[PDB]
Order: sequence, then structure tokens, then C-alpha cells
Amino acid sequence: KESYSIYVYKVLKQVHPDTGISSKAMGIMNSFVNDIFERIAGEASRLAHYNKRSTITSREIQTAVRLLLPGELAKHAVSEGTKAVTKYTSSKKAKTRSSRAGLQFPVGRVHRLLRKGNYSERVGAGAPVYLAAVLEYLTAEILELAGNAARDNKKTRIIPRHLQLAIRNDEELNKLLGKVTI
Amino acid sequence: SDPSWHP
Repeated sequence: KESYSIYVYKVLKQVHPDTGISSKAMGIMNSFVNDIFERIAGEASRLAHYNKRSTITSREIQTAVRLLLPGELAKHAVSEGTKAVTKYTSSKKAKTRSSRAGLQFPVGRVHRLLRKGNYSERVGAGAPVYLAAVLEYLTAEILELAGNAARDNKKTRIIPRHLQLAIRNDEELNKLLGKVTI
Repeated sequence: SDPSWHP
């Protein structure tokens, strides 16, 4: 149960500059980023152990993303994963690893949460960049649709009803919530 | 009774 609120708010300003979000909405969003992080992290670890690797790389994040996410989300996630990893690899450094990856979401904390409790695998540098990029992309997608629902309701901020309606009304988000809340 | 999140 990491708080991603500040990073969610930054992504919300990127995609709906003039839209707010309610504290109950922000809680659901954090719950959602946690569930997604765990499901992808869990699957990547299993993939490495099954194929008896001693490390989680962006390859195992990539496979996990392709297994868990519906098709269009998976394609955009893979695109955003590879772009963030590539930016970071040729980055100018002298900045947060997130700033090198061109992301708002925190690479360090994703690194920390990929290692904690493992004891059977090391975490590559690309793996947490790829996964932060994917968390950022799926946040942007949810907030885009949630903010569109707030506008239809003539509201200036996102409330829980907007997240519910954006998820039920979008084929891929509705399908994804099957694997993620379990 | 659900106030806006601000940073």
C-alpha cells in the first residue's frame, strides 16, 4: 500500500489540466495502481523462476504486461515501456531515473518494491523503468476517460462515480478489472 | 463530505 497520489495528480494535470479529483477518487486510483503493480510484479517473478533466471528484466515485465493487459492497452503499454527504457539507457543522467526515463512515476520506489521479499532474484535497471512507464500509461488512460465522464456530468472534478462509469463503458478497462481486483 | 485532493 504505497501512496502514488502525487504522481496520479501530476498525470491528471497532463491529461485534464482544468479537472480536479476527489479524495475518495484519489484513494481508488492508488488502490488501482497498487493492484496493477502487484499483479505485474507477481507474474514477472514467476516467469523468471519458471525459466530459472536469477534476475527480473524488462523482458519479464514485457511478457507479464502482454499476459495481463487487453490488446490495445498491451500494445500501448509495450510502446511506452520500450520508449521509457530506451530514453533511460541513453539519458543524460544528472537527474532522477524518472526524469531520465521522461516519466512522472517514481522509478526508485518501483525498484524497491520489486526487490523487497524476493531473495531469489535481482532486479535489472530496465525492469522498474518499464513498469513505472506502464503504471503511468494505465493511470493516464483511466484519468482521460474519468475526466470525460466528469464533463458529461457537467462536473469540474473526478468522483468515484466517474471512475466506475469510465471503467464499465470502456471495453478494455472493464476486461482488465477481471484480472487485477481478483 | 468528499473534498478535493490537493498536493
